[PDB]
Amino acid sequence: AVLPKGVTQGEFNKAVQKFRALLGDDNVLVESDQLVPYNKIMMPVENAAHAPSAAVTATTVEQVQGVVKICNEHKIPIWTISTGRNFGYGSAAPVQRGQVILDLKKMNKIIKIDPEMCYALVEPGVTFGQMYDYIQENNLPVMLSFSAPSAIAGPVGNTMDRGVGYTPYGEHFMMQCGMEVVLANGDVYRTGMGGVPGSNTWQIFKWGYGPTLDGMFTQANYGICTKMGFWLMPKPPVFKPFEVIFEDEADIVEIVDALRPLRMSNTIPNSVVIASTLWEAGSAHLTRAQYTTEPGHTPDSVIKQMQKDTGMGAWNLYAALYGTQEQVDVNWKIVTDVFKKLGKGRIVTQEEAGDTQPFKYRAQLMSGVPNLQEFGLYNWRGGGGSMWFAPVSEARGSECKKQAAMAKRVLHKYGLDYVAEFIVAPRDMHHVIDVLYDRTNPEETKRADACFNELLDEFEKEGYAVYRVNTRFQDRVAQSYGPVKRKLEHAIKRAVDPNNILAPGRSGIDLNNDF
Amino acid sequence: AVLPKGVTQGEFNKAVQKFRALLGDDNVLVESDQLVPYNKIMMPVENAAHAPSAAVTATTVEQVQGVVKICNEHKIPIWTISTGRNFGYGSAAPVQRGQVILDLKKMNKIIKIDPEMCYALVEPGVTFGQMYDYIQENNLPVMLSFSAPSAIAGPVGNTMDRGVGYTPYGEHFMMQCGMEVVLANGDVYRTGMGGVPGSNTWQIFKWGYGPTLDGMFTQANYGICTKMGFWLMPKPPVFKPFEVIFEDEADIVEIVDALRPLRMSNTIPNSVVIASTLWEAGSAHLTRAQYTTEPGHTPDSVIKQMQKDTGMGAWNLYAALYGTQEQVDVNWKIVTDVFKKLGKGRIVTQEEAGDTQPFKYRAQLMSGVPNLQEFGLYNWRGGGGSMWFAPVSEARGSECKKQAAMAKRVLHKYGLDYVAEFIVAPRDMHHVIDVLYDRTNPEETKRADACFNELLDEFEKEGYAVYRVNTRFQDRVAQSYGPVKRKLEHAIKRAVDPNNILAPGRSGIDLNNDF
Amino acid sequence: SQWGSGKNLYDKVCGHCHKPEVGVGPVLEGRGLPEAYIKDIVRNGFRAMPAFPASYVDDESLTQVAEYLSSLPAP
Amino acid sequence: SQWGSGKNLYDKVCGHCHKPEVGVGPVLEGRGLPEAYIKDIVRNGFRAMPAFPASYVDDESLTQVAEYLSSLPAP
Ligand SMILES: *Cc1cc2c(cc1C)nc1c(=O)[nH]c(=O)nc-1n2C[C@H](O)[C@H](O)[C@H](O)COP(=O)(O)OP(=O)(O)OC[C@H]1O[C@@H](n2cnc3c(N)ncnc32)[C@H](O)[C@@H]1O
Ligand SMILES: *Cc1cc2c(cc1C)nc1c(=O)[nH]c(=O)nc-1n2C[C@H](O)[C@H](O)[C@H](O)COP(=O)(O)OP(=O)(O)OC[C@H]1O[C@@H](n2cnc3c(N)ncnc32)[C@H](O)[C@@H]1O
Ligand code: HEM
Ligand code: HEM
Ligand SMILES: [Cl-]
Ligand SMILES: [Cl-]
Repeated sequence: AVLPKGVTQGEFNKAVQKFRALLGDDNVLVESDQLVPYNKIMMPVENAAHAPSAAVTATTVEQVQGVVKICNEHKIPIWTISTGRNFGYGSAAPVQRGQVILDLKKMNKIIKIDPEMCYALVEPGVTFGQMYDYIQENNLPVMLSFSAPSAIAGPVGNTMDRGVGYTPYGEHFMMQCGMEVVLANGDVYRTGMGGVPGSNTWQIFKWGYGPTLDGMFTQANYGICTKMGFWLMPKPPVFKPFEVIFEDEADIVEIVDALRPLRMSNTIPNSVVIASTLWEAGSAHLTRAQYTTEPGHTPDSVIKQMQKDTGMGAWNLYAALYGTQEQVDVNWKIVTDVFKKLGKGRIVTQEEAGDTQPFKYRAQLMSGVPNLQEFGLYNWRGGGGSMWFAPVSEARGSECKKQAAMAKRVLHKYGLDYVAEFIVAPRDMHHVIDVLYDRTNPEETKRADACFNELLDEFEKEGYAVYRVNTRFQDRVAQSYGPVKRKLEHAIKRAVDPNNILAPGRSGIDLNNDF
Repeated sequence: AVLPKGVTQGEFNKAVQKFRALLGDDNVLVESDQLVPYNKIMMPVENAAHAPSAAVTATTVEQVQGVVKICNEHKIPIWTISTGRNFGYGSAAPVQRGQVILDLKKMNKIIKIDPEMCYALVEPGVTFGQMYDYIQENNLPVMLSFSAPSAIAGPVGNTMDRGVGYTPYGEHFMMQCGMEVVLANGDVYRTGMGGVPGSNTWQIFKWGYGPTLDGMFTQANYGICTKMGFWLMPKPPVFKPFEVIFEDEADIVEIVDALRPLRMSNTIPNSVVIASTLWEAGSAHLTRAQYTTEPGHTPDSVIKQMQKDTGMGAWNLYAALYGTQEQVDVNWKIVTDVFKKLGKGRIVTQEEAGDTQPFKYRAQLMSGVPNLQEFGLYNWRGGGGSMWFAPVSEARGSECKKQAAMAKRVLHKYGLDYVAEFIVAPRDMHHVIDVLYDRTNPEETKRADACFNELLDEFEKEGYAVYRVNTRFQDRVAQSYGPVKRKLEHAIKRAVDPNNILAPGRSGIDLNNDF
Repeated sequence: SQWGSGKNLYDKVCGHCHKPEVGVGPVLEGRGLPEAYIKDIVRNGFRAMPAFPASYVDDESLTQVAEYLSSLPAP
Repeated sequence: SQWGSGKNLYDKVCGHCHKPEVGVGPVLEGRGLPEAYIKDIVRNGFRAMPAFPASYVDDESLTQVAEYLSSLPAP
């Protein structure tokens, strides 16, 4: 008995009949059992708060255009998902209870993969697993970049939320080129060179002419992406993954400051990772229950012990070199020299780490080989509770240390652990913190909800904001960036979606707001 | 006696009085002699077609806010310029006759240059010459990237038009991070992390949260940029510029196909250039009059002769390596191996080239050292006539050859020369063609205007469009990208500038249009 | 078929977490798990395990993977 | 002063085109060019040469560069 906000059963019924006429009964889901899989969430709130009123699956641009026409006629708000694996950010459920889910998972054609110009053009339902298989079967000399969910996640969905990967092409939005969206009025708009008839540069040159709008659509509700292109890294002759293990929490300062110049000069070209002890442990499949059942956060003494028994450090750095054997050798000398001069850090090579975890899954992610090893993080405490708190930071040692201490303090206040890693770009850090809790425990769930709120508050007080967040907090995070920004975002919303049918609430953009 | 379109002398007078009250008499220019310098254009049309009605100079954000308030009150259209050196694209003159020029040249503070995080935050009037001096005086270990006008041009203005440079940071918009704009309603909007109170990551992380809008403002008239941040390349230990000279026009195919992999793998990291014989000649300061006064285009026999007498080739490639001596050596071996295997191309090193031109100015541009050597292009035929015809192309040999032949055919039809170069990215080419003519010659000027029109038509027929264009053709080029795009652009325009006061006509965006 | 076979669905999706050598999820091979249970867990999701809509993994593929897994020897 | 001195304006702007070793524009050093002519050329621009608004190069700076150039020996 879930209906869209402000939509009567009568109007909803008319829209459903039209969706059926347009898409066919098998593509219109209104029964509770058909909707339950879309409702699965890891956020500290009951399923009902994000329950969809229905879901429709489209496979063509024309069907998507038909859907928005019906949505405008009956004021039906729709929440678009591609592969829908947005775990820790709301998964496949709508931002507001009652929205109809426009599920594009079946619109899964790989339109093109050019092995010479090195790019791909795909539909929303395409998964990285699907692309990996296609590239291997066809022996194409290119590689992918992807989030840990890799195999089951997809490039369109991940890029629309500006997700990240672990190869030199890890800044996904940065490597995206060309996008097609169906606007609320049904128009099909192509960014960049896509609007030029007969164009062959849609996946070649990003900007096009006049305002370049790809960014305006990411993390927004101004259109429905139906095609997206992106650049692919040519497969290099040599790939050399490596790890550097540090023993003290305080080393993060010197680690980051020594790493920055290496990233800045591109000597280490990929999005490096500096994983804390508990992230390392969770990724290696150790669970808290194996070391303690004491209430509250995991005692620093249990962590120091874990390090002692496993060899994991307070910080575990994973990076890689790419190129010809000669380029790799020259760069390896530079890297090893930096760490030797630092006087800290145990370097671990592939020959040494061998087939062990977590080195293996790290090396695979850094080379575009899919695996879901990191889902071990959800077994640290289990119960299905997980929210990503991901503040942005300068890639400066002191900043990273300050944020770690702040987060740790707030997490402990609520009986939770500091489970984190710094995803390193030349100048910035995606400081990723997995707020893990047992969602089957009501009391702990309330603590996780309050904890997330406090992390946002405390970080904002120090001038820090997150780059992406789950649906329960998208309005709260929008507040972090100021009223002028929100006002402009609502003016654009009014202009491209006067009826407020496209995922109202996405990033705090909703015409029902007083902006 | 120039007035803004649709603005009466009475309303213009009220606005001027308010501009005077706000900015001071010395900052409001209405006399013909004060305006003539802004009217200097290289487009094939009389000055009157782009004559401004006035110019106002602001030095603060508050003054810019005051200017838009007055503009909204009296419906005064304003054309914003920063350093105004947009030669070949309309220079400092407004896109439509009668607009008031908002000249931000005096708003020239270098707000910040961080030598560790390697970035700069500047105001519109800041020039690259100013920044170069600052960097050298303070011995900062960073380098700049800039268009050939370098010393007199500036990062804000160049980036607002998505211009390019010749170092690994040559894709200026790509390296831009954080932007501040005054919206038509007077609101001051900061992109990315700028809206977060107490934020220190405005020039650190590009996207921010929610829609990322920097692109929306570039090549657009949705706001007035008052501050812009961008990343700076750390000064490497070794810089190795080099050139490869090719003898035949047809070599462009093998040149581009051999080069692509090197750019794609980043072995050659900078925006390489492949200059045609006449571009090379003009940059080396040779003039057509030195070889012939025969009417029409410069005869292929005169060009083959020029090559014979100077050593210049049909194609002259300039590139560079950066890093430690070891990195440079490893990559130099790879590059020289590629060309030796190609069996074509004479490699010229800095030691051989010496202090000779054009090698010297190329080496300087590729290392962020300013010079205006390339303005020799305007002496090829002289007379002040020059328009950039810059189609985008796949960095594929066959495509580049096809475009060169198409351009040459149209240019020759009108008695003009193929003076061009390919600015090489890993996958795209900014195919830059300087349409040079004697603007003091009425007949030749008419031919140049017809020629540019035909170049756009002919390239459009093959699915090619330009990435940027002079003010006389901005509406024509907007047509190349289709009606859906233009409609979306006008909806956004209506939403952020209901009174149509911000540079109407920029990129074909004008509320007077039927879109 | 959406996945062609139960073995292919297992290799491309389920196995990335459930294969013995991975250990993210419990071993399902040769466990005699009923088809009804597999469909239930997949459609509803289960604590740390995500749910998959029919658009991602349809009923027929679930029938196939259930039979495939049951046919394997217990690791 | 906007440029401090005529020599600095010449070094930072005009010279990038006019210095003998560059050759983009004609030699101006020691040519006895009148200040009135220099201001006219700079304000109006001249064929291949761009124009410069007073916001970029003010009258005082033009007076200084005129005097500076006239004081130099002819190359
Ligand atoms: C559980 C987990 C998750 C995870 C991770 C590690 C673990 C153990 N590591 C991540 C990482 O390295 N990098 C990263 O970016 N994310 C990481 N995650 C979180 C997540 O699971 C992935 O990000 C996943 O790739 C996101 O899921 P998916 O790729 O399937 O994308 P989606 O759910 O379909 O879309 C995400 C959001 O984008 C907007 N959306 C999607 N489609 C559209 C279209 N077509 N048009 C407009 N907007 C669209 C929605 O807001 C959607 O929710
Ligand atoms: C003559 C010449 C020109 C040239 C070149 C070689 C020669 C011999 N080589 C170029 C190159 O290598 N790369 C490139 O990008 N351009 C090249 N050019 C053309 C040009 O001269 C330069 O691009 C120059 O850098 C552009 O001039 P400038 O940098 O001074 O920028 P501008 O005129 O101030 O602004 C350009 C346009 O942007 C918009 N505008 C400017 N400021 C604002 C603000 N503050 N807010 C909103 N929009 C703004 C206007 O449309 C403006 O006209
Ligand atoms: C692939 C579509 C798939 C199937 C099928 C599947 C089944 C499944 C079952 C039947 C269980 C319960 C097992 C039991 O009772 O012993 C179960 C449990 C978990 N799963 Fe699963 N699963 C499939 C896929 C995946 C994927 C892709 C992942 C990893 C992201 C995953 C993970 C898990 C986890 C963790 C559990 C344990 C949950 C708990 O006990 O808390 N599954 N799965
Ligand atoms: C710097 C503000 C500056 C001054 C001063 C200046 C002066 C100047 C004069 C007086 C002439 C005419 C000389 C004569 O008649 O013999 C002249 C001519 C040209 N200039 Fe100039 N100039 C200044 C700056 C610049 C700059 C920065 C450039 C290069 C972009 C430049 C170029 C030229 C050119 C070319 C000419 C000759 C034009 C023609 O005959 O077509 N000037 N300048
Ligand atoms: Cl979630
Ligand atoms: Cl011009």
